[PDB]
Amino acid sequence: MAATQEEIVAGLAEIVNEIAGIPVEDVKLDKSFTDDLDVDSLSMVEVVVAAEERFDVKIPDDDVKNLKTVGDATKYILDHQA
Repeated sequence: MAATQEEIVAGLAEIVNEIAGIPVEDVKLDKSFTDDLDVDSLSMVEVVVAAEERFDVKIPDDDVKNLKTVGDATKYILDHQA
């Protein structure tokens, strides 16, 4: 189902908090997954893929490691959302 930036960000934030610990309000399209989120390529792909499918979007598993920011993910999720 189609969710916009803040909607999907909330669901994304909630889930990255499971991986590392960026506050739900701190989750922005400007903070880097690898840097700010302090997440690992595997780590991000694990629970953040669990985050993609929960809104019903389609992105390749490994592709989450390609996005260096949480926001880069979101916009890609926002482009490829169903």
